[PDB]
Amino acid sequence: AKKHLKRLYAPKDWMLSKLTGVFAPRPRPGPHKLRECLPLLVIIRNRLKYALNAREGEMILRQGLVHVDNHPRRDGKYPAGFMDVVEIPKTGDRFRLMYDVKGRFALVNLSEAEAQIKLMKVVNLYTATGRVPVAVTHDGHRIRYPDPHTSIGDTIVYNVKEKKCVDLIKNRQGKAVIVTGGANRGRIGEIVKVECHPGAFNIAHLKDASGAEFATRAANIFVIGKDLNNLQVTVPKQQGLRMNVIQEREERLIAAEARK
Amino acid sequence: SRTEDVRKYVVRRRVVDRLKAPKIQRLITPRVKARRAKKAKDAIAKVRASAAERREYLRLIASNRRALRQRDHSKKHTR
Amino acid sequence: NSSCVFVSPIFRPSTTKAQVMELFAGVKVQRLRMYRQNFAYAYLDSPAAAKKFVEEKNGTEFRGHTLRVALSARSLEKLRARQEAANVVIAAHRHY
Amino acid sequence: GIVRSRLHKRKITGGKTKIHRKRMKAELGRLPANTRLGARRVSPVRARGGNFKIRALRLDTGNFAWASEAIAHRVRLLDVVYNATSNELVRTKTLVKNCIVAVDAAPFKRWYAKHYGIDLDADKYDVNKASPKLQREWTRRRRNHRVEKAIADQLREGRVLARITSRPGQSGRADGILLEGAELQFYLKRLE
Amino acid sequence: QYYHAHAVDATIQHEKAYQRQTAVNENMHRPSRKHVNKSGHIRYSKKIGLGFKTPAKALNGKYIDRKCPFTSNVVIRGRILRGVVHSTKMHRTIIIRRNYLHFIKKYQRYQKRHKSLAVHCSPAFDPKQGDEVVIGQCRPLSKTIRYNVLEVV
RNA sequence: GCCAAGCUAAUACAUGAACCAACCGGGUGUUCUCCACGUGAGACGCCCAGCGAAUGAAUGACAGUAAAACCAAUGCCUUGCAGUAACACCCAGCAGUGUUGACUCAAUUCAUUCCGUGCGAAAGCCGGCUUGUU
Ligand SMILES: [K+]
Ligand SMILES: [K+]
Repeated sequence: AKKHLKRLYAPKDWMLSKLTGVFAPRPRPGPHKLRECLPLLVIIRNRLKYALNAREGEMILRQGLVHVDNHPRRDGKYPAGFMDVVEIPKTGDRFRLMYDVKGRFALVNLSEAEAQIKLMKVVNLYTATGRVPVAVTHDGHRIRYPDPHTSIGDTIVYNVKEKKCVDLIKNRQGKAVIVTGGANRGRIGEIVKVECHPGAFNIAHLKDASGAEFATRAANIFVIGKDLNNLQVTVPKQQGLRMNVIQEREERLIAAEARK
Repeated sequence: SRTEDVRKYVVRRRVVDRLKAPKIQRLITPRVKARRAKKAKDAIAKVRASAAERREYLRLIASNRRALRQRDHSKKHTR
Repeated sequence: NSSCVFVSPIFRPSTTKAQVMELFAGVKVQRLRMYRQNFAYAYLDSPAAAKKFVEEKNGTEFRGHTLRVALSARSLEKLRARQEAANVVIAAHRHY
Repeated sequence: GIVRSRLHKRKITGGKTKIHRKRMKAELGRLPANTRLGARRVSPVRARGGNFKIRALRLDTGNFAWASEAIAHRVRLLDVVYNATSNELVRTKTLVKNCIVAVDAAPFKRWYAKHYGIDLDADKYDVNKASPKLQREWTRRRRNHRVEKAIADQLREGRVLARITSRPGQSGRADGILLEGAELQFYLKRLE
Repeated sequence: QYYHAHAVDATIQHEKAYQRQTAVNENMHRPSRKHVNKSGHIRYSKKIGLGFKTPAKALNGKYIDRKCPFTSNVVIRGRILRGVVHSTKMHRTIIIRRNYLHFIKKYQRYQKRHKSLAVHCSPAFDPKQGDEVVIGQCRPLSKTIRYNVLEVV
């Protein structure tokens, strides 16, 4: 296998300049794909800025300070992908990873006891030894005894502290979903209708709060609430609405002028 | 002959003063006996718990079927 | 409270109806019914005796089998009304 | 060494492929088992991924199953009588999958008497020794089951035809099933 | 007593080995009725996804095919293509033509192009030259075959 | 680049943990208690019933009809069919229900089998306090 990851071949969401490093932290295998993850060294050094170098990044991680899903991690190459609760008790950061409207990773700060509430999408339903229904999720976790009504495509809200599922949200029309793939990713919208093409990818037509009609493949949506009004957990600050680029340009120019 | 202290009999050698006594391997002190006994305990306890989740899950399946069966029997009662 | 007593493990092929009358002997029995689960329903004339019957028959062994007795919520009067309700709708069915 | 790639093959157009790469271990092949009848000799093969393949060299016994009765017994292999590939594999007594063999029919006779109380011949099982409760079980089974004469005559003779269902050069064992129905009648004509 | 075994089939058994399906046992005195056709024979016949109907000759036929998508372990996946039967001179195999137009960007014009595919055809279909078939991608069945016939039009 | 002889360890190599510790089914007994004089019932003895792998058998669903007789067996009410999950108990719902677009797949039960080419609680190490044959 390969162990190196070149700077250019690294994902663009990590925001590492092509002039500083020739190589990048190659994410060792784990819960998330290396294309869809921020290495815990990248998180601790380039995002939280607690570490100045990579040598000062291994200092933090090996100490066991950084907790992921109520579990300390010591490897800087740990994936630590999307919808995971990261906690550093020394500073009490207690934030989760989300996708903003522009599709990038967001350190959404969480309240107290909101860290226990965590979601994960069911990707496969199978029986283990002894006729035991098992559900594996996007995090790679295997649920030994899920809800009898749980199906593939639904997300279970899972208590990290208790290590037990607490509720199920079925994938149907009229639910709140957040897209996880492509340029459409990071947008919270409402499932209006899903078109089912057997064999090929499934197309999910969505409509966000502002009324924009957008679509994507059904493998990218992630149910986040029963309805668009009420969501189980906190979302990034944009509220999942992508506004017009021309109006995006006008407002920031006005705000920059308001400083002067 | 067993049931004695072994650390009083091994060979010490003097260099030129310190005496060189080897580390005693396979010496199962009662601290070592504690974890070995603990090892066989959580194993049987952890498979006892697994039968509880299997038992409770079978309660979930059967209780719902019992509910649906008498519901069909209540509808036919009116008929 | 209720006069009915639930008795097990009386097996119908193993034990005849006369022998199952033998442990019921000494306490008045309203009616006896026998079932496949090896559990029998024996209506008792005296509700007071039924409360005494479970204490008298607690831990007892009948026909070489440890016996379990419990008072049953079902009563004779609710069944006989159901019985008469059965015949009238039975006679209607025969007429169809 | 032996390779399983398509580089040496001609294109469908008939042209010659110009190979610009040396042989790879991921496309290798091995020499066949040529498993024969005899005392059990096997050779492990370190396959890819660390798993071990059991290259059987000689075999004499295996589990042979009566499909119509869902029953299987360990029997010794007496002979190989048919091979759909060539006569040279029969003549050399080479055990391969789907080859027709003759096995010992004694365990299937003992089981049939123990199960149905019908001794085909009529240490050895005695039907009359069974307690009188058992004949009630036999009567219930005898109405459920009816055996074929062609198979029963094979039990009487002592040898029963069978078909190997395992791959001796891959799993290291020679298991099979007894020939029943039209399959048996197909092979009886060839053997006759 | 003695069971009346099913007679051998002269019109199917011609391969010097007994032709049989490796999914069901046809030698049972009592079948399971799960895999039984309307003629009283034991037959395995699955259904493939993507809304393809299993032909009647596959459900109630006498043929044996280890590469047929309906009555064997050959599963259809990947690409579902469409073409015209070009040649039926092999055994259980046909050649199809995928005729298309290729656009040359410099000259702003198209040109007629064709592609040939070797496709396994089950005995349930029996197509003819010039007909129209729907094919589905399967595992390598031979040196050239990677598709199986799903319809005949 | 190399031999021969003396010790000596390991988480190197090998062997091996009965009780504590269940549910579960199949084959049986010329075995004992019973009912009328066999789809009879109950206890007990022994032979298997772990993960994985090999062979075979069953599951791994139906989804283009409405009423009566008849006979054998088994449920019930009471001494003829209205009601009714399944079940001859110690469990009166401890599964009649995996998945995929589709599986000869997952998983379960039954029968035979594993011979070096598998499986320990490494028979392992380190730390803390209240320093504990839990
Ligand atoms: K697919
Ligand atoms: K082949």
